Amino acid sequence: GFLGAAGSTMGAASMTLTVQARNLLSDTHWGIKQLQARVLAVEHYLRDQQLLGIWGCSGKLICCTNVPWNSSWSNRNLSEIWDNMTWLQWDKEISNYTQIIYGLLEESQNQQEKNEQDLLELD
Amino acid sequence: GFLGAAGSTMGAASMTLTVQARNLLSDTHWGIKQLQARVLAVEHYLRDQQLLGIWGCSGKLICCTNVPWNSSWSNRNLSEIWDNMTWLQWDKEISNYTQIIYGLLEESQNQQEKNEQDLLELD
Amino acid sequence: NLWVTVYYGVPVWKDAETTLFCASDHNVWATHCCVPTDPNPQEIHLENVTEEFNMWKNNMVEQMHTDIISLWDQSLKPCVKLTPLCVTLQCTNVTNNITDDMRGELKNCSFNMTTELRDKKQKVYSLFYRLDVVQINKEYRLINCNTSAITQACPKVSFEPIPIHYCAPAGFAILKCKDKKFNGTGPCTNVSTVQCTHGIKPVVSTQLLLNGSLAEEEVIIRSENITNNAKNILVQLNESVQINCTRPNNNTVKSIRIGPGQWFYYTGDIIGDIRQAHCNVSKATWNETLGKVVKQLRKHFGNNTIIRFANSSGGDLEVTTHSFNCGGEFFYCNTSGLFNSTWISNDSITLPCRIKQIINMWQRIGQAMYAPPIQGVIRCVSNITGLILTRDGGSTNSTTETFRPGGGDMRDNWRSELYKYKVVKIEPLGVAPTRCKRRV
Amino acid sequence: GFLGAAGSTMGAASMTLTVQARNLLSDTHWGIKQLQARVLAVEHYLRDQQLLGIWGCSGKLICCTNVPWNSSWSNRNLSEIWDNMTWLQWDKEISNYTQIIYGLLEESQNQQEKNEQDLLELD
Amino acid sequence: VQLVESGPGLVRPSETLSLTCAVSGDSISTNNGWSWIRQTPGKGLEWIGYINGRSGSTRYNPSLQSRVTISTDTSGNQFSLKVNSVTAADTAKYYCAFFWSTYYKRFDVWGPGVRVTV
Ligand SMILES: *[C@@H]1O[C@H](CO)[C@@H](O[C@@H]2O[C@H](CO)[C@@H](O[C@@H]3O[C@H](CO[C@H]4O[C@H](CO)[C@@H](O)[C@H](O)[C@@H]4O)[C@@H](O)[C@H](O[C@H]4O[C@H](CO)[C@@H](O)[C@H](O)[C@@H]4O)[C@@H]3O)[C@H](O)[C@H]2NC(C)=O)[C@H](O)[C@H]1NC(C)=O
Ligand SMILES: *[C@@H]1O[C@H](CO)[C@@H](O[C@@H]2O[C@H](CO)[C@@H](O)[C@H](O)[C@H]2NC(C)=O)[C@H](O)[C@H]1NC(C)=O
Ligand SMILES: *[C@@H]1O[C@H](CO)[C@@H](O[C@@H]2O[C@H](CO)[C@@H](O)[C@H](O)[C@H]2NC(C)=O)[C@H](O)[C@H]1NC(C)=O
Ligand SMILES: *[C@@H]1O[C@H](CO)[C@@H](O[C@@H]2O[C@H](CO)[C@@H](O)[C@H](O)[C@H]2NC(C)=O)[C@H](O)[C@H]1NC(C)=O
Ligand SMILES: *[C@@H]1O[C@H](CO)[C@@H](O)[C@H](O)[C@H]1NC(C)=O
Ligand SMILES: *[C@@H]1O[C@H](CO)[C@@H](O)[C@H](O)[C@H]1NC(C)=O
Ligand SMILES: *[C@@H]1O[C@H](CO)[C@@H](O)[C@H](O)[C@H]1NC(C)=O
Ligand SMILES: *[C@@H]1O[C@H](CO)[C@@H](O)[C@H](O)[C@H]1NC(C)=O
Ligand SMILES: *[C@@H]1O[C@H](CO)[C@@H](O)[C@H](O)[C@H]1NC(C)=O
Ligand SMILES: *[C@@H]1O[C@H](CO)[C@@H](O)[C@H](O)[C@H]1NC(C)=O
Ligand SMILES: *[C@@H]1O[C@H](CO)[C@@H](O)[C@H](O)[C@H]1NC(C)=O
Ligand SMILES: *[C@@H]1O[C@H](CO)[C@@H](O)[C@H](O)[C@H]1NC(C)=O
Ligand SMILES: *[C@@H]1O[C@H](CO)[C@@H](O)[C@H](O)[C@H]1NC(C)=O
Ligand SMILES: *[C@@H]1O[C@H](CO)[C@@H](O)[C@H](O)[C@H]1NC(C)=O
Ligand SMILES: *[C@@H]1O[C@H](CO)[C@@H](O)[C@H](O)[C@H]1NC(C)=O
Ligand SMILES: *[C@@H]1O[C@H](CO)[C@@H](O)[C@H](O)[C@H]1NC(C)=O
Ligand SMILES: *[C@@H]1O[C@H](CO)[C@@H](O)[C@H](O)[C@H]1NC(C)=O
Ligand SMILES: *[C@@H]1O[C@H](CO)[C@@H](O)[C@H](O)[C@H]1NC(C)=O
Ligand SMILES: *[C@@H]1O[C@H](CO)[C@@H](O)[C@H](O)[C@H]1NC(C)=O
Ligand SMILES: *[C@@H]1O[C@H](CO)[C@@H](O)[C@H](O)[C@H]1NC(C)=O
Ligand SMILES: *[C@@H]1O[C@H](CO)[C@@H](O)[C@H](O)[C@H]1NC(C)=O
Ligand SMILES: *[C@@H]1O[C@H](CO)[C@@H](O)[C@H](O)[C@H]1NC(C)=O
Ligand SMILES: *[C@@H]1O[C@H](CO)[C@@H](O)[C@H](O)[C@H]1NC(C)=O
Ligand SMILES: *[C@@H]1O[C@H](CO)[C@@H](O)[C@H](O)[C@H]1NC(C)=O
Ligand SMILES: *[C@@H]1O[C@H](CO)[C@@H](O)[C@H](O)[C@H]1NC(C)=O
Repeated sequence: GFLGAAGSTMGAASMTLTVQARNLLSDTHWGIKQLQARVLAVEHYLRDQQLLGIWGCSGKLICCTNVPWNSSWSNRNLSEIWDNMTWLQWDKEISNYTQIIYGLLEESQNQQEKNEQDLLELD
Repeated sequence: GFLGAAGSTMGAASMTLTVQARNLLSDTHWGIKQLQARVLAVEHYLRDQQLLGIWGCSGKLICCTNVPWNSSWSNRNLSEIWDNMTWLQWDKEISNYTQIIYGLLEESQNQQEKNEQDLLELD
Repeated sequence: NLWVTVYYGVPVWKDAETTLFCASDHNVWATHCCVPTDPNPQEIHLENVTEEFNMWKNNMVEQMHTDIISLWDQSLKPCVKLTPLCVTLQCTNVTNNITDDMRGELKNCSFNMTTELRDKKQKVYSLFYRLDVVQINKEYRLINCNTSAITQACPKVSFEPIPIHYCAPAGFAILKCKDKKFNGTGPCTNVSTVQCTHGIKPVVSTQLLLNGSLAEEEVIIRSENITNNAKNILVQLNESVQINCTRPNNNTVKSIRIGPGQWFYYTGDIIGDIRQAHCNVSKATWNETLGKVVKQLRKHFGNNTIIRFANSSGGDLEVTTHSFNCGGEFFYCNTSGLFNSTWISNDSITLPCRIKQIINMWQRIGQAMYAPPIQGVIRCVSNITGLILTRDGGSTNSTTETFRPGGGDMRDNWRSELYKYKVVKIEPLGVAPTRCKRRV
Repeated sequence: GFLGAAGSTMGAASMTLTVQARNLLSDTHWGIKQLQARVLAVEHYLRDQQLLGIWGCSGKLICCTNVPWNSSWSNRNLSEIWDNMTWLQWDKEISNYTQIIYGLLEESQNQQEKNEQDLLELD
Repeated sequence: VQLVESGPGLVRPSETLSLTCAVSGDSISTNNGWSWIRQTPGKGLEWIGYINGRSGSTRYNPSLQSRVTISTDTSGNQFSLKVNSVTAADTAKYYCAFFWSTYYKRFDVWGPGVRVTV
């Protein structure tokens, strides 16, 4: 069920990403408040989809990128992160670097497009 | 034109899918009713797009997947379905299994993503 | 063997309920249906599509009804309230140059009315129809005083119906039935897709339907359950019958101020001998188009039975008479002169009419409106395009059945034009087996 | 920053597509006006995304297609267009052909889909 | 569709092969999968290659590819196979065939074939 994986480790939790995606979409004053809420839910959905587009991850639940992981963002063992932490804990640990990482993902995609425009079929 | 293929066989009808897609996105009380109608049009559009995303068919009008066809859903010649039947008739014939098929499509994509975690080049 | 292939943009649909918007080419209808219409609108014939229609379960009718009620309530919203006029009146009968036909119909009333200054009053004299005034215990009061407040309709706001086109929102489509003999229920084989309906003129009337569309091949009789006496019968004619209505005297409109910025209109004086309002139909034409109806009725009841027509059974004026808006005036005409014949296997018919200004519109209690008087002599000519009839209960008996003008809901007047339209929702996803597999 | 490249040449300006893309999503009477405005921004966004999907472009800021360029739309050099002209000038230069080009882009993708219905490689 | 093979069966070790197949019932220009296959005692069936009658492009068995071409002349509904470096090893029965393979359908049409001795 939805959020049933919240207490699971990151590795195990990642096994069920679709369930968390399918639950994002669904008197004058009352009517306006409800429209407010529905429009906003749509705007948030689209905002995240646009970022996946920008980063080159459109249409995927899991996407590999070309941005190296910085030891200054979080220095932990790969097995530590994936087997001994939940996603909530992880989010707190790196919340300060969220925008830094997003900025780098955007730059990476822009460079990739520049390389594609080359036509010598070489990076 | 729009829905001109409604009486066509499935094979022939499938030749013109774009025309059916491009036609989906076209006093206080009156104003509220109209906003509600616009919002539903958007929410329904996005719901269908999300399913294509989940099933791994994002961006396509025709998408091939790995879920096998069950003889219990419908047992007809492939030629019987594509040449002697329309989409309206077909939709009625298998309306009972719509949810089963959708569930299987999601499971198949989830397995595909798990297989992509392999790094032995999936063989 | 085969695998599932997903297709998006599949041309299928399902029955659905949605909100339609209107469009059209100081009029309320034009103000509201502000959205323009296309010149030369196109439709797409759907070859080899059979669809099922049911005019009695059509929700386009329900929406049209609801939206019309709203227009009236919004249109009267900013108009002068007449609460200050609910006072004791002193009235006498007008006996001056009144013909026998009109004797007792007009009451000449006076009262002490306010002025724009709160400490001053003026004596006001006016004429009223008896149908708007009731005796208190001579002292009279306006008929609406014991039930509700009344609002004066604004004289500069026109409710004259214009063609209105109902249009579907994106994601929906309107299917139109073109079968020539279609009676509103069941399968239809010549269908097409449209974005907007043809223009429908929202004429509001009771027993006879005016200025609607005509049948093309014959008179068509439509009903939900033809043998059920609790259901009405909607008859669509293939020929119009012209009806000429008039209010023959020269009425003079006067006005007073009630409060700051608020004017009230009333009939001051009527010039000429007073004669009754009336409507004429050609007698021969009415008889011919009645015989046509009878022939079609025989198809359902037997060509060895007797078909009789009779007048309304009784009830409120708004039900028992033929009600319509002529020039802005409100007429209630006696149709007993039309529905009086027995059918067994030049001159005009004159229908006397009565006029009233206090109207409880749309079968509601309270929320009354006052119809301002109209200056001069009123004349209009309308087309009778259909009838609402009911069967008088009965049993096998002597196999004579009587059809009476029905009362009917206002919805019935819209159902008679929207009968050929259906609204469906488009559902673009579908699946089918093919020989392809995910490539890798 | 946003529109900083407006006076730049088309070549130079093509490198700032991402910043422009990111700025598209960001009392009864007043409340209705604002909902009106928000809904429309969403509808316009979705229409552009749908067109790109129809043309076979999804999740890309730069997408190549198979429609030949007509000398009747614009008879200019590559160096001329990309190095000595801005996007504003170009947009005006060919505004007459916007719908023609769009119609062709759709036709090209439909043929591509027909070709993909063959299991035979079509070589 | 009906397919009929032709061309000489008597080939010298120093010359080319030229086999022309007639197509009847449809047009070459509207279809794909027009192909050549050969049968010899040492190899039951060996694909040679096919041509796209709509675009004119071809695909060949890599082992034969270096010396073989397929082309059409749609005005007479005919197509042909030509091989340049033809040797004794190329003795075989040659067949004209039509291969239809799409998402919604599968079938073959074969002509009777001809024999070529090198
Ligand atoms: C069934 O259908 C018929 C035909 O459409 C309707 O009949 C029409 O009804 C309207 C409204 O009552 C009439 O409109 C009035 O026309 C007057 C001018 O008449 C002369 O000029 C016309 C030019 O077209 C000639 O056809 C006509 O014979 C005359 O020579 C106007 O003076 C009226 O104006 C009123 O309203 C304005 C509002 O701004 C005020 O300023 C004016 O002072 C005044 O009060 C008005 O416009 C129309 O003429 C009728 N047509 C015909 C052919 O007679 C039926 O009403 C309809 N039936 C039902 C039940 O609705
Ligand atoms: C009332 O009926 C008359 C016909 O009896 C209608 O007038 C005709 O309308 C057709 C429309 O296709 C014209 O071709 C004819 O030339 C008209 N006849 C005459 C004598 O003018 C009239 O329009 C109907 N009125 C209403 C309000 O529907
Ligand atoms: C309805 O018909 C009556 C006749 O039955 C019309 O009244 C006559 O009108 C003429 C003038 O055209 C007079 O010379 C007659 O004396 C009138 N007859 C009677 C009995 O009064 C009447 O005008 C018609 N009304 C309408 C609306 O057409
Ligand atoms: C309703 O009024 C119209 C006129 O507006 C009448 O039509 C005229 O009738 C005379 C004969 O009396 C003819 O000579 C005219 O040519 C007709 N004019 C038009 C425009 O048609 C009509 O007869 C009256 N209808 C009824 C039922 O009384
Ligand atoms: C909670 O922790 C235990 C540790 O042994 C683990 O087995 C269990 O699966 C965890 N719960 C969830 C939802 O992951
Ligand atoms: C990322 O790594 C570099 C060294 O390669 C370091 O200078 C930089 O500060 C790191 N990022 C952050 C947010 O500290
Ligand atoms: C940076 O992260 C730490 C937790 O590791 C947190 O306490 C601190 O407040 C964060 N910095 C800012 C500016 O929020
Ligand atoms: C209706 O059936 C006929 C059968 O000959 C066919 O030719 C025609 O194309 C069909 N209509 C549609 C819309 O497919
Ligand atoms: C689908 O196929 C399985 C066998 O793999 C069968 O048991 C099942 O009944 C079929 N139909 C449905 C609706 O599950
Ligand atoms: C299954 O199909 C039958 C026959 O069409 C239908 O009567 C029944 O209602 C369907 N059940 C469901 C769940 O759709
Ligand atoms: C007015 O008309 C009524 C009708 O019922 C009658 O009873 C009454 O006597 C009349 N009054 C005069 C003054 O004629
Ligand atoms: C109006 O007021 C006067 C007193 O100023 C009174 O005599 C008269 O009867 C009143 N008339 C009406 C119609 O109320
Ligand atoms: C108002 O008065 C009339 C006439 O006496 C009567 O028929 C009606 O029932 C009364 N209305 C109410 C709400 O009492
Ligand atoms: C459908 O329209 C054609 C003319 O295009 C006509 O011949 C045919 O009789 C119509 N079908 C029905 C059921 O009216
Ligand atoms: C007429 O109404 C009957 C029901 O009374 C219905 O069965 C039939 O389909 C309808 N249509 C026609 C053209 O008779
Ligand atoms: C109406 O139908 C009857 C059927 O008997 C026919 O005689 C008459 O000519 C038709 N009228 C029109 C205007 O089509
Ligand atoms: C039609 O009306 C009769 C009553 O005379 C009723 O018994 C019958 O069931 C009705 N038909 C339908 C389809 O409901
Ligand atoms: C009268 O009813 C009979 C059925 O009893 C029917 O066959 C006939 O066509 C009907 N009409 C006439 C004019 O006889
Ligand atoms: C119907 O006509 C009779 C006379 O035959 C009359 O007494 C009755 O009042 C009329 N009905 C109505 C509602 O006027
Ligand atoms: C209709 O006219 C008849 C004529 O006999 C009359 O008796 C009846 O009362 C009138 N009905 C109405 C509602 O005017
Ligand atoms: C009905 O017709 C008869 C003549 O058959 C006539 O005496 C009677 O007055 C008429 N009824 C009405 C309401 O006009
Ligand atoms: C209608 O007119 C005809 C003459 O054409 C006449 O025989 C018939 O009796 C009249 N209708 C009625 C109900 O009297
Ligand atoms: C404006 O033109 C000059 C030409 O020397 C160029 O160097 C400069 O970069 C241009 N400005 C922009 C925003 O591209
Ligand atoms: C596009 O190219 C064609 C030739 O392929 C030419 O006939 C046509 O005029 C050109 N431009 C336009 C706007 O049609
Ligand atoms: C086509 O170009 C001309 C200038 O050559 C211009 O006047 C006209 O308005 C343009 N048409 C469109 C649809 O842009």
